[PDB]
Amino acid sequence: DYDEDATPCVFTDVLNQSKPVTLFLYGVVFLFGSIGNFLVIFTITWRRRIQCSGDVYFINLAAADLLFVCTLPLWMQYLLDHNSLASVPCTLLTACFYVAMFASLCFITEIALDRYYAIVYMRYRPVKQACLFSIFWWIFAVIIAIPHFMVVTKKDNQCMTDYDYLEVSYPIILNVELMLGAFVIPLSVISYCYYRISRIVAVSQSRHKGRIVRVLIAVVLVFIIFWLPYHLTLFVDTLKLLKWISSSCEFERSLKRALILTESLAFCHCCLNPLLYVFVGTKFRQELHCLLAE
Amino acid sequence: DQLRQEAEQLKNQIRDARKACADATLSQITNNIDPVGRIQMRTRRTLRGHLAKIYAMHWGTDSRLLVSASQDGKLIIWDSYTTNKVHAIPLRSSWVMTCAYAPSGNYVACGGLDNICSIYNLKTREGNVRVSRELAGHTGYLSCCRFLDDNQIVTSSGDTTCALWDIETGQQTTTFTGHTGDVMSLSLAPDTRLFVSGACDASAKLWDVREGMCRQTFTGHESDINAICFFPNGNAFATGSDDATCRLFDLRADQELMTYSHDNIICGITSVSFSKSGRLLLAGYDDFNCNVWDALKADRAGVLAGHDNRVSCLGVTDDGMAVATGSWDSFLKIWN
Amino acid sequence: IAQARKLVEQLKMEANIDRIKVSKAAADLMAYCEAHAKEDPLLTPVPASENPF
Amino acid sequence: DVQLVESGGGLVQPGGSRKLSCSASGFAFSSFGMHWVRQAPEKGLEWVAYISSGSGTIYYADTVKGRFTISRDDPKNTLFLQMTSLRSEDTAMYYCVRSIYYYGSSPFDFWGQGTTLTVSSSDIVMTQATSSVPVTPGESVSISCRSSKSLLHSNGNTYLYWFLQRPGQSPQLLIYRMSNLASGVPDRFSGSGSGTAFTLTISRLEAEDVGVYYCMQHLEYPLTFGAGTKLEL
Amino acid sequence: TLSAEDKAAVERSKMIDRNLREDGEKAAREVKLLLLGAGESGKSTIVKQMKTGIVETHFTFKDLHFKMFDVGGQRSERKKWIHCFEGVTAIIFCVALSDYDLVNRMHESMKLFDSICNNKWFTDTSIILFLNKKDLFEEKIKKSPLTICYPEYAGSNTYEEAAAYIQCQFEDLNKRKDTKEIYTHFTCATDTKNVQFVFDAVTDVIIKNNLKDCGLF
Amino acid sequence: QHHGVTKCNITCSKMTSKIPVALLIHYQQNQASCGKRAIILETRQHRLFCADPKEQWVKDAMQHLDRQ
Repeated sequence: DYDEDATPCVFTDVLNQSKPVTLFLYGVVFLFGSIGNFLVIFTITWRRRIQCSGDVYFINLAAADLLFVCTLPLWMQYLLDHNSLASVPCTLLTACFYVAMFASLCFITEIALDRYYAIVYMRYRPVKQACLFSIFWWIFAVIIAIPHFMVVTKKDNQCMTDYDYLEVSYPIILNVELMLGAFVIPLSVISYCYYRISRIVAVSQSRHKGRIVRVLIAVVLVFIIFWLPYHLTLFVDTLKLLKWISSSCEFERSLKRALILTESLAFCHCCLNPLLYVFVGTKFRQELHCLLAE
Repeated sequence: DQLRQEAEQLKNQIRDARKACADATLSQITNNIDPVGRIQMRTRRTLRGHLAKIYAMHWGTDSRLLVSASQDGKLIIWDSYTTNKVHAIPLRSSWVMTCAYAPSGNYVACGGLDNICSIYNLKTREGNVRVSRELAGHTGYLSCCRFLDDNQIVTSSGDTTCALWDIETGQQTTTFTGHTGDVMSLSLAPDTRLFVSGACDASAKLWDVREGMCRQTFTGHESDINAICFFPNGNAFATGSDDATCRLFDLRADQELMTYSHDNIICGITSVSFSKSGRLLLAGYDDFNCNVWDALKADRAGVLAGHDNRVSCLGVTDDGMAVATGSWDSFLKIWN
Repeated sequence: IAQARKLVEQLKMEANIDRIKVSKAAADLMAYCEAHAKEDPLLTPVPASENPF
Repeated sequence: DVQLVESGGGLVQPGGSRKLSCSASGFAFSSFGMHWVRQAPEKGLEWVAYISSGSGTIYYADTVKGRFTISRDDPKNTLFLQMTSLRSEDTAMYYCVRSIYYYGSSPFDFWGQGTTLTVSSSDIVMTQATSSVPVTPGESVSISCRSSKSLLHSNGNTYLYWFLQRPGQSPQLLIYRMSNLASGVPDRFSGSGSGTAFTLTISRLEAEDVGVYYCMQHLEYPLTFGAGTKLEL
Repeated sequence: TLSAEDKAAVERSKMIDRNLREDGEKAAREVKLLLLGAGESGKSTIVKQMKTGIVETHFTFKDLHFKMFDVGGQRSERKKWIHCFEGVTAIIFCVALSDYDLVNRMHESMKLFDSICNNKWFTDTSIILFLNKKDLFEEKIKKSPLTICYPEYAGSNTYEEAAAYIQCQFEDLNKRKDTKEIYTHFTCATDTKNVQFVFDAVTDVIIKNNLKDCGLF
Repeated sequence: QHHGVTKCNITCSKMTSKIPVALLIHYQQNQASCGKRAIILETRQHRLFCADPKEQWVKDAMQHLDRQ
């Protein structure tokens, strides 16, 4: 006889379309991350035994990527309608998850900083001081991911975050945090450092200078191309959360689809990440050529 | 020649004479003394300013400021209490092996491989520091300039000649020649009438500043000596050598007393400094860490392991309130 | 040649000196060290009020 | 030696604009936090505005904030103060004062000659004791100056200064941080006192030292002078 | 808590700390060149190619500023002050070819090379060898073999193979061929081309250092 | 947690008014994986409306759910 104005719009269609692609992306990222980090950690530890600073950063970035991709099989084995069983403790899972992601990002930042200082200033770092900075970055990763995993509770079936017992505007603070510690500050610092060292090395009339600037451009482009839509999606999602320029359920489901897809692309970044820094290096290319047999 | 065998018979006479008085080891008489214990010093500050290896530093007379010199070409007058940088003096030549801070606080001397340790005048009306004078005349390389006062400065050298300059007339007065090595350190006595010098002859010598003649000669090291500090009383002085040992000579006993050696230690010594009382004998070892020493018991009482490269300079405040073990990683660390 | 004469003269001048016994030269030194152990902030860690760091 | 000379001055129209310029020859102008100070023709000094070294920090007196501005021309060694909306209380003689801040430094070392400016028709208050003290050459003088806040900072040196403006001249520093001596003055001067109670002791006075002594503090901006004690014979 | 006027003192520290960094950057722009050699071997001949104790030679070439350190005058124990140069980009050597009969002083030079190449401080710095004085070497080799000082040699008396062989003989003392790279140019009175080699070599070693810092190589 | 895994199919912002219970043939609870623990009920003509768990009417619903 009559109805109302506000009605819920179900997400079964978008979720049922997105589960195959997120499962496939989780599987391939787990595979590529394992086979591209288990190798880097072997080659730069088993033989040379952590000879330099850069090595300490590459090791810790690879460890962060390895933990990130080792959280993925639990997630893909959980999202397949496994609520009556396979009850993994979500608090520890998302804790390790977020600290590994933020550790990877801040260690990319640290590699850029070390390439900045060791080139423009000749201010080389000691290996022990590099380890101290690595422990500092791990602690910073814990204290920068503490907004996320300290709130995710555990009901009987799933694990969830409560927006009705705590601040309604807190997720905005969370989302801005996720686009601050991951995208704005890291992209700014890596762009500034790599532009500075590129402008410095462009003076050398030698021909071997072409390689490094290209890989720096490459990593910047890889950091751009594999992160730019997702955080912009988060940006417009924050725009939805502030109700500045919003629309109806169609925009919300399209935003959810773009959000899961571009987050999967962002998660795909971390498997290609080790190829950018270590394995471009000839000193590791011949090392793998010699040590592939083992 | 006859003078040669005369010199050996004199050396035999000196050795027999100093053997006639060594009737008690210092450790033997101090064996019944309660030990210091353990000295857990912590790095109270860190001024991450320099970029190259640091080769010297001299604390202020008022126990707060400290001048530190480094291979980047700028020696900077720190404020140890508040981590500030009072001054920054760009050198003519970036090679610096020594720097001194005058006991009046208004003069800084510094030198290196350029055979000139220039004299800078800090407290000037003109606002900015400048080379007050360019003391030249050495033919080797200076290693330790120290200020007697605002006019007299003693300088070491690499051409076997310690010199006593006179700032206001520029040209020196005396020339403490006599040992044919490479003087790598000096040390003024607390009454500033006598000073000792350590060369690469493995033979520290006690010179009379006023007269100009070598008062005493000390031996007992095999390799070169590059670190000496007077005991606060002024009758003893500890020498640091590449032998991995520090030796404590006495002026009135005219001979070695202790050998602060350690079997585990194989690295050299860069700088040595007593404490205010003299009980603690700090020393900057070459294995990237400092090492304290109970200077009456010959056994260590703590390690100041806080550096990544070799600690190349030390200094203990006139108040005894702090040390600061400057190293080659461009970081001084004011321990306490 | 004359440098040998200068060297032997320096040793002869340095040899004519009075060297006290190491017993006294160590007892006075250790007595000085014990008489200043109450004014040395490195032996005994000073409390954090007088300490300016 | 060190030289500070100004320009501008004369008579202006109220409410107008005037860029007062202070030259600087004979020192490292690039690393001197400069000041400006007012002197009305019948009373004591008052702080105008402070500029740091390399223009990294700017302050103003509360009565002049939002009306003036300081610009540094380091390559040509010239300090400009631009005045806008000058009212009838803004007429005075203006001095540009060099000052360097580090440990053991003496701010307000050297003061410019100053220029006159004649327009047409909370904070620590440093109270003095009197306005005149009849003295004779040879005897001692004991000027006193109370305060309104504990000038003894945590680091243990009270940031109180002293000056001396001899007639028809510019004031120069005598005592900085209540105990020290300015480089160029006899050691007969001596400050003393506790927090909020300070004393200058001119021992064995002679002639040519009959100018006004301006008690000043420097703990927190706005630094404020005193009314001065004009001793005579 | 905060200070009062001492915050401006902190600003003074920052105001020179920034300047310190802008001098540190400029220090990384400069190229260091330690210059060794036997007693008047070729030092004057190589310093005269382009514009007391150490006599530093500042000069620039194609937007790159070089410092040269003639440390021959330091008549003292070399090992006491040689550690000051751990960080110098390149040890530009200069050994005369014509000095191969007086006192076999090249073997003395080999000892000097043995002291500086096998040195613990210079375990990563290149050695740009300079076997200059080609003309007088050709005169003294047209009338005398190399066997006068090195009997083990059993080749010929022509210039090219013997010069390449002694270059390789110098290079064989490296013992650490991977971390460093001992260059060499047989140049005397070659005008600007000598300097061109210097610029090329230092750009090469700077690029190698940057590649090692970033990890590529 | 992260948006790539979400298990809630709700968008409840404004909640409806009183509704005839007999019209509401069925109702279901919701996956409380994004905080808003509510009830999603369907009408006779199968239109879905969100509601607060204060309403005890769904209680009475259960018996005629059991009885029919």
